[PDB]
Amino acid sequence: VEVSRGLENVIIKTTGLTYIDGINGILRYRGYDINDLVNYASYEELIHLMLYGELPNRQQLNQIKGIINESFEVPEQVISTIFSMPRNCDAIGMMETAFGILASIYDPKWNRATNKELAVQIIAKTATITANIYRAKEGLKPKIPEPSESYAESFLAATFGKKPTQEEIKAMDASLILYTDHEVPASTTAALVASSTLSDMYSCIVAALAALKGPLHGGAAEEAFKQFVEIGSVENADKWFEEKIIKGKSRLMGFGHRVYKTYDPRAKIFKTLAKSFAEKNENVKKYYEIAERIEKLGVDTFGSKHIYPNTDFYSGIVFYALGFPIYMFTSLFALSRVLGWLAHIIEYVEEQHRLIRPRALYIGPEKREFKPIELR
Amino acid sequence: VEVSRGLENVIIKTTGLTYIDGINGILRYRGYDINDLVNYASYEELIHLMLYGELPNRQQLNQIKGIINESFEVPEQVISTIFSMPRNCDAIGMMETAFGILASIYDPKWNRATNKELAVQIIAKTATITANIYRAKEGLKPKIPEPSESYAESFLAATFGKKPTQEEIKAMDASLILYTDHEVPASTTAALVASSTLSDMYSCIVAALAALKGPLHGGAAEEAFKQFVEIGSVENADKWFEEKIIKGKSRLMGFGHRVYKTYDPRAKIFKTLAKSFAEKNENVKKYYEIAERIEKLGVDTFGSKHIYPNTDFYSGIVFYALGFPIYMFTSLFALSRVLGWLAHIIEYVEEQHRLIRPRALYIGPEKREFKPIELR
Repeated sequence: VEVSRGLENVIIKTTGLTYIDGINGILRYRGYDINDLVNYASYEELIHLMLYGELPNRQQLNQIKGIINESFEVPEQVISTIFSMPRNCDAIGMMETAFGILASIYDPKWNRATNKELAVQIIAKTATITANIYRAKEGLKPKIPEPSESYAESFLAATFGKKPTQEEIKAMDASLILYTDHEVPASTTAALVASSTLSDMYSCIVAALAALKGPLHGGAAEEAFKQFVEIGSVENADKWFEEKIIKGKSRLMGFGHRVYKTYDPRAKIFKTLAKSFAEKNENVKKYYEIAERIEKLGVDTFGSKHIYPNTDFYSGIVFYALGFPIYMFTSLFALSRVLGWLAHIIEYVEEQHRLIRPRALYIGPEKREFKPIELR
Repeated sequence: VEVSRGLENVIIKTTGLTYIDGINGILRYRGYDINDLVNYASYEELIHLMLYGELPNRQQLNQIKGIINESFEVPEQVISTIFSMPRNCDAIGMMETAFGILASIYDPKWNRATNKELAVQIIAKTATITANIYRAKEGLKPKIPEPSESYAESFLAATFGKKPTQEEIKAMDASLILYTDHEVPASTTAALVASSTLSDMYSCIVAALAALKGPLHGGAAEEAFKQFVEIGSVENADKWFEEKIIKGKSRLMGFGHRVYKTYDPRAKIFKTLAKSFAEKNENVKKYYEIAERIEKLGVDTFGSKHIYPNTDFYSGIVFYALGFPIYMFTSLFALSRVLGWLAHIIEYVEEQHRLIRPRALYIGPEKREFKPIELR
């Protein structure tokens, strides 16, 4: 059948946002190397870059921060609902629920004059919701993010109930930049489908989150890090890799091959972040050194011309090093990638709008005569 | 660059479920004409047809009813959250939120031994949720649906707190059949996109609902019906048509279709339902007679361009006759179409599964060197 499997070849839209050069292994947001953005900019500046199109001057940057800092509070029903949930609920399930309530209560209209500012407001509230989903699942009380010197600091402070170190803040800021956008996976796709009907911006995120909740999209950092936990020690790495992978059959996690020819540039930066925490904390070093050895084995026994660690291979270690339990890892992706979701759907609605409605190909039965039940 | 915008020519899957002949105006579910199903069957029989593939015998039909009747309960979090939201919230907002809570608390695994039975349970709870959304918005007390001789009766009784008449039960059962499936609109697309990541069934419905909440997909029954409310009386119909439609060149809502080039077979059946209610109720008759006259002017004007009454033209008058306020019309569509959503994602996951990841075409800025903030 002439089905577009996985929509693999299908260009669902154009974008001015993000460009992957898989051959040279370089990733750019709006023309800027992600290495420069991480090294010399910040999540707030990237927010302005993706939504408005250029890096912000001081005054524009201060306008971004001002919106964020006045936008952390969410409706009481969001918080009460989050904290009434059973504490073992999937964090993405809680997030999609939270965003349904945001939709129902704010129910923003689409409008060129305000879409960008709305997106910055949503980004603020995504921090509030993520931080308190952790706190809920831990059986703590709620804590709304408060204005501080950075978005990343405001988020971490609310999450953990104390002032983060400067190293923590920088790593978190880096992580928000690192996962802001890349390809058009099912979540971004779901968001675009919702935006094509002009469903409100919050509900477009609901759709994205609903797709991300699936284990073939969500869950990657979790599964990769769980390898290192199982291995337990660097001394154990070589045996584990032998009797699980080589004479095994179901394979290792956290390696890619499809997008980049040699190495994912994001993956490279997560590794450097992990490594930096490792020379400060023994438990982080233990997982980092395990990870390193598996990397060598995995690239050797599979060819370097082929595979590389993807972002998921070291991201969990950074997340762990920041204090986050494994059950938050996918949520920390969502916290970052929501910028890309927002930038993409605004791009679509304002510049390329078209209702999405694909075909099904009917097979299955030809016309038949109705048959009463006694005769069935 | 006029790429695959809208995905209109993309085949996203095959289906055994629904056949449409737009030339002769024929709709079939698994080979059976929609007229036979409405006239001689029931929603429970259609549930079994769509999910299991055939009309059920008495034993199989009793199994469907047994699952339904034991599955109306929802987590108390659902009630708590629904009833805590502002009474003016959009019903699909409230529904997408409710389904986020179900996904969080049930979090069902995909399993081909249980997927179909889980679908029936979800259909049970959709009635509970839709009934209580009505109740919340009217500041009424929650009420869970109870076992009864039929799904339509159980839904109607919970909603209005009163035993429905046999005509009401029959009209509701017909409605559930009539809107069960058709083409692959944005809601069905969003559910498929989520199912492609193996996101849990409830979250796949979450996704559908987020797409449905947009006014370019949801809201069609409401807008068509509101024409008649605005017309006010049958005597005013000709004046209104000439002013709004002929001179104002506005679109006649409830007319036209991408595939039907004759009368929507669904519109014929809704009309006959409306007709019957009209002869026993004066308020319904008022709107029916208005709708009749508009239909005549509409056909005279547009018939020659193969533009005819579609399924949304008469549906709202039916929902009105059943006692439903206008703000519930699209929810009642969701209540029916969920069978189609579920049938489609089960087909996809069990028989056609492929992770979905379309492409974006990069235009936008060439590579450029970082620019410190003082130079911006």
